[PDB]
Amino acid sequence: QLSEQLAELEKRSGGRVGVIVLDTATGRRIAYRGDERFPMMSTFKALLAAAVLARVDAGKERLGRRITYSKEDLVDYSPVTEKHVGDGMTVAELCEAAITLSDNTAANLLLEALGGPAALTAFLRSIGDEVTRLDRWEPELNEAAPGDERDTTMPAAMAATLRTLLLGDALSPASRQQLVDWLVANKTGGKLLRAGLPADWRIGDKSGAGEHGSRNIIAVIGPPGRAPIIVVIYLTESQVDADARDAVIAEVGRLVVEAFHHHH
Repeated sequence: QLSEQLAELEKRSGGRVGVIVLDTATGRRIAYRGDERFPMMSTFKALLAAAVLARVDAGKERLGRRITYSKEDLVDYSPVTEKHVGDGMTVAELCEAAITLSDNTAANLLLEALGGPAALTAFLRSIGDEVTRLDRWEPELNEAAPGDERDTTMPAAMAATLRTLLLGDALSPASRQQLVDWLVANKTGGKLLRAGLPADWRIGDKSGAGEHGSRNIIAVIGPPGRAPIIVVIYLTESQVDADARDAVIAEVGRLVVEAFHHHH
Protein backbone atom coordinates (compact mmCIF):
# COMPACT_ATOMS: atom_id res chain seq x y z
CA GLN A 1 0.00 0.00 0.00
CA LEU A 2 1.01 3.66 0.04
CA SER A 3 2.69 3.83 3.44
CA GLU A 4 4.81 0.80 2.54
CA GLN A 5 5.82 2.40 -0.76
CA LEU A 6 6.81 5.60 1.03
CA ALA A 7 8.78 3.74 3.71
CA GLU A 8 10.67 1.92 0.94
CA LEU A 9 11.46 5.20 -0.84
CA GLU A 10 12.47 6.64 2.52
CA LYS A 11 14.85 3.75 3.13
CA ARG A 12 16.27 3.94 -0.41
CA SER A 13 16.94 7.67 0.18
CA GLY A 14 18.82 7.02 3.42
CA GLY A 15 16.84 9.95 4.81
CA ARG A 16 13.55 11.11 6.30
CA VAL A 17 10.51 11.75 4.10
CA GLY A 18 7.46 13.82 5.03
CA VAL A 19 4.33 14.41 2.99
CA ILE A 20 0.87 15.91 3.15
CA VAL A 21 -1.70 15.94 0.37
CA LEU A 22 -4.66 18.06 1.50
CA ASP A 23 -8.01 18.64 -0.18
CA THR A 24 -8.74 22.32 0.42
CA ALA A 25 -12.49 21.74 0.21
CA THR A 26 -12.85 18.74 2.53
CA GLY A 27 -9.70 18.74 4.69
CA ARG A 28 -9.08 15.10 3.74
CA ARG A 29 -5.39 14.20 3.70
CA ILE A 30 -2.71 11.70 2.92
CA ALA A 31 -0.04 12.12 5.64
CA TYR A 32 3.39 10.59 6.17
CA ARG A 33 5.46 11.95 9.09
CA GLY A 34 2.97 14.83 9.05
CA ASP A 35 3.70 15.69 12.68
CA GLU A 36 7.52 15.65 12.45
CA ARG A 37 9.80 18.62 11.85
CA PHE A 38 11.55 19.23 8.57
CA PRO A 39 13.61 22.17 7.30
CA MET A 40 11.68 24.68 5.24
CA MET A 41 14.58 25.93 3.06
CA SER A 42 13.33 28.06 0.15
CA THR A 43 9.72 27.00 0.58
CA PHE A 44 9.66 29.64 3.34
CA LYS A 45 9.73 32.28 0.54
CA ALA A 46 6.07 31.53 -0.09
CA LEU A 47 5.24 32.45 3.49
CA LEU A 48 7.50 35.52 3.31
CA ALA A 49 5.64 36.85 0.28
CA ALA A 50 2.35 36.18 2.10
CA ALA A 51 3.54 38.20 5.10
CA VAL A 52 4.57 41.07 2.79
CA LEU A 53 1.17 41.04 1.13
CA ALA A 54 -0.52 41.03 4.54
CA ARG A 55 1.47 44.17 5.39
CA VAL A 56 0.34 45.67 2.07
CA ASP A 57 -3.26 44.79 2.91
CA ALA A 58 -2.83 46.63 6.23
CA GLY A 59 -1.33 49.79 4.74
CA LYS A 60 2.10 49.11 6.24
CA GLU A 61 3.88 48.22 2.98
CA ARG A 62 3.66 49.17 -0.71
CA LEU A 63 4.39 46.80 -3.58
CA GLY A 64 5.80 49.69 -5.60
CA ARG A 65 8.24 50.85 -2.94
CA ARG A 66 11.80 50.77 -4.34
CA ILE A 67 14.52 49.18 -2.16
CA THR A 68 18.18 49.98 -2.76
CA TYR A 69 21.11 47.80 -1.79
CA SER A 70 24.76 47.23 -2.63
CA LYS A 71 26.90 44.50 -4.13
CA GLU A 72 28.14 43.78 -0.58
CA ASP A 73 24.61 42.64 0.35
CA LEU A 74 24.41 39.89 -2.26
CA VAL A 75 24.51 36.29 -1.03
CA ASP A 76 24.77 32.93 -2.84
CA TYR A 77 22.07 32.32 -5.43
CA SER A 78 20.89 35.89 -6.22
CA PRO A 79 20.27 35.75 -9.98
CA VAL A 80 17.99 38.79 -10.21
CA THR A 81 19.16 41.04 -7.42
CA GLU A 82 22.78 40.79 -8.59
CA LYS A 83 21.64 42.63 -11.75
CA HIS A 84 19.96 45.61 -10.08
CA VAL A 85 22.47 46.96 -7.59
CA GLY A 86 22.48 50.23 -9.51
CA ASP A 87 18.73 50.76 -9.93
CA GLY A 88 17.20 48.92 -6.96
CA MET A 89 14.10 46.70 -7.07
CA THR A 90 10.48 47.23 -5.98
CA VAL A 91 8.93 45.13 -3.25
CA ALA A 92 6.89 43.40 -5.92
CA GLU A 93 9.98 42.67 -8.03
CA LEU A 94 11.68 41.22 -4.94
CA CYS A 95 8.68 39.02 -4.11
CA GLU A 96 8.64 37.85 -7.70
CA ALA A 97 12.39 37.14 -7.76
CA ALA A 98 12.23 35.33 -4.41
CA ILE A 99 9.41 33.02 -5.41
CA THR A 100 10.07 32.47 -9.08
CA LEU A 101 13.89 32.32 -9.19
CA SER A 102 14.49 31.60 -5.50
CA ASP A 103 16.55 34.78 -5.22
CA ASN A 104 18.18 34.72 -1.77
CA THR A 105 19.14 38.39 -1.48
CA ALA A 106 15.60 39.33 -2.53
CA ALA A 107 14.28 37.17 0.33
CA ASN A 108 16.70 38.78 2.78
CA LEU A 109 15.66 42.30 1.68
CA LEU A 110 11.97 41.43 2.16
CA LEU A 111 12.70 39.77 5.52
CA GLU A 112 14.52 42.89 6.62
CA ALA A 113 11.56 45.08 5.61
CA LEU A 114 9.23 42.86 7.67
CA GLY A 115 11.49 43.13 10.72
CA GLY A 116 13.44 39.90 10.48
CA PRO A 117 12.85 36.15 10.96
CA ALA A 118 11.14 36.86 14.28
CA ALA A 119 8.63 39.16 12.55
CA LEU A 120 7.81 36.48 9.96
CA THR A 121 7.31 33.91 12.73
CA ALA A 122 5.05 36.35 14.57
CA PHE A 123 2.96 36.74 11.40
CA LEU A 124 2.53 32.95 11.16
CA ARG A 125 1.46 32.76 14.80
CA SER A 126 -1.06 35.51 14.02
CA ILE A 127 -2.81 33.32 11.43
CA GLY A 128 -2.95 30.20 13.60
CA ASP A 129 0.32 28.43 12.76
CA GLU A 130 1.79 27.42 16.15
CA VAL A 131 4.64 25.30 14.75
CA THR A 132 6.45 26.94 11.85
CA ARG A 133 9.48 29.00 12.80
CA LEU A 134 12.05 31.08 10.98
CA ASP A 135 15.19 31.87 12.88
CA ARG A 136 17.93 32.64 10.34
CA TRP A 137 18.48 34.48 7.06
CA GLU A 138 19.44 33.20 3.64
CA PRO A 139 21.38 31.07 3.05
CA GLU A 140 22.21 30.00 6.60
CA LEU A 141 18.61 28.77 7.09
CA ASN A 142 19.43 25.92 4.66
CA GLU A 143 21.82 24.14 7.02
CA ALA A 144 19.16 21.51 7.86
CA ALA A 145 21.19 20.06 10.71
CA PRO A 146 19.66 16.86 12.14
CA GLY A 147 17.67 17.55 15.28
CA ASP A 148 17.87 21.33 14.78
CA GLU A 149 14.40 22.88 15.12
CA ARG A 150 15.49 26.23 13.71
CA ASP A 151 13.85 27.18 10.40
CA THR A 152 11.54 24.16 10.42
CA THR A 153 7.89 23.35 9.96
CA MET A 154 5.76 20.23 10.18
CA PRO A 155 4.20 19.08 6.90
CA ALA A 156 0.73 19.18 8.47
CA ALA A 157 1.28 22.75 9.67
CA MET A 158 2.70 23.98 6.37
CA ALA A 159 -0.21 22.48 4.50
CA ALA A 160 -2.80 23.96 6.83
CA THR A 161 -1.04 27.34 6.70
CA LEU A 162 -1.07 27.27 2.92
CA ARG A 163 -4.76 26.40 2.98
CA THR A 164 -5.43 29.43 5.20
CA LEU A 165 -3.31 31.77 3.06
CA LEU A 166 -4.45 30.63 -0.37
CA LEU A 167 -8.10 29.74 0.28
CA GLY A 168 -8.85 31.37 3.65
CA ASP A 169 -9.21 35.04 4.57
CA ALA A 170 -5.81 35.89 6.05
CA LEU A 171 -5.13 37.85 2.84
CA SER A 172 -7.40 40.08 0.79
CA PRO A 173 -8.77 38.59 -2.45
CA ALA A 174 -6.28 40.73 -4.40
CA SER A 175 -3.31 39.60 -2.29
CA ARG A 176 -4.49 35.98 -2.49
CA GLN A 177 -4.49 36.19 -6.30
CA GLN A 178 -1.08 37.88 -6.36
CA LEU A 179 0.42 35.13 -4.20
CA VAL A 180 -1.05 32.43 -6.46
CA ASP A 181 0.18 34.30 -9.55
CA TRP A 182 3.77 34.35 -8.26
CA LEU A 183 3.66 30.63 -7.38
CA VAL A 184 2.25 29.81 -10.83
CA ALA A 185 5.16 31.75 -12.39
CA ASN A 186 7.79 29.73 -10.48
CA LYS A 187 10.63 28.76 -12.79
CA THR A 188 12.69 26.31 -10.70
CA GLY A 189 12.10 22.82 -9.40
CA GLY A 190 9.86 21.84 -12.32
CA LYS A 191 11.17 18.26 -12.28
CA LEU A 192 9.72 17.69 -8.81
CA LEU A 193 5.93 17.94 -9.39
CA ARG A 194 5.09 19.90 -12.56
CA ALA A 195 6.70 17.45 -14.95
CA GLY A 196 4.37 14.73 -13.66
CA LEU A 197 1.03 16.50 -14.16
CA PRO A 198 -1.28 16.67 -17.21
CA ALA A 199 -0.89 19.96 -19.02
CA ASP A 200 -4.45 21.10 -18.21
CA TRP A 201 -3.78 20.94 -14.47
CA ARG A 202 -3.03 24.29 -12.81
CA ILE A 203 -0.10 24.45 -10.39
CA GLY A 204 1.73 27.04 -8.32
CA ASP A 205 4.75 25.78 -6.44
CA LYS A 206 8.02 26.56 -4.66
CA SER A 207 10.93 24.18 -4.15
CA GLY A 208 13.83 24.18 -1.72
CA ALA A 209 17.19 22.55 -1.24
CA GLY A 210 19.66 22.39 1.64
CA GLU A 211 22.60 20.74 3.30
CA HIS A 212 22.44 17.25 4.81
CA GLY A 213 20.88 15.92 1.67
CA SER A 214 17.67 17.97 1.82
CA ARG A 215 15.09 18.76 -0.87
CA ASN A 216 11.47 19.80 -0.72
CA ILE A 217 8.52 21.30 -2.53
CA ILE A 218 5.21 22.94 -1.73
CA ALA A 219 2.41 23.33 -4.25
CA VAL A 220 -1.21 24.28 -4.85
CA ILE A 221 -2.70 22.18 -7.66
CA GLY A 222 -5.97 22.75 -9.48
CA PRO A 223 -7.29 19.65 -11.24
CA PRO A 224 -10.06 20.23 -13.77
CA GLY A 225 -13.53 20.31 -12.23
CA ARG A 226 -12.06 19.72 -8.77
CA ALA A 227 -11.27 21.66 -5.61
CA PRO A 228 -7.60 22.62 -5.32
CA ILE A 229 -5.21 20.37 -3.43
CA ILE A 230 -2.13 21.36 -1.44
CA VAL A 231 0.93 19.10 -1.71
CA VAL A 232 3.95 19.42 0.56
CA ILE A 233 6.89 17.02 0.24
CA TYR A 234 10.10 16.90 2.28
CA LEU A 235 13.32 14.92 2.23
CA THR A 236 16.17 15.46 4.66
CA GLU A 237 19.21 13.61 5.97
CA SER A 238 19.33 11.80 2.61
CA GLN A 239 22.45 9.90 1.53
CA VAL A 240 21.96 9.91 -2.26
CA ASP A 241 23.19 12.60 -4.64
CA ALA A 242 21.30 15.66 -5.84
CA ASP A 243 19.75 13.94 -8.84
CA ALA A 244 18.57 10.96 -6.81
CA ARG A 245 17.05 13.34 -4.26
CA ASP A 246 15.05 15.08 -6.99
CA ALA A 247 13.93 11.67 -8.22
CA VAL A 248 12.82 10.71 -4.70
CA ILE A 249 10.70 13.84 -4.32
CA ALA A 250 9.20 13.30 -7.77
CA GLU A 251 8.27 9.68 -7.11
CA VAL A 252 6.77 10.58 -3.71
CA GLY A 253 4.72 13.22 -5.52
CA ARG A 254 3.61 10.78 -8.19
CA LEU A 255 2.56 8.16 -5.66
CA VAL A 256 0.77 10.40 -3.21
CA VAL A 257 -1.22 12.41 -5.73
CA GLU A 258 -2.33 9.28 -7.54
CA ALA A 259 -3.32 7.68 -4.21
CA PHE A 260 -5.20 10.80 -3.19
CA HIS A 261 -7.29 11.00 -6.36
CA HIS A 262 -7.79 7.24 -6.76
CA HIS A 263 -9.71 7.48 -3.46
CA HIS A 264 -12.55 5.33 -4.78
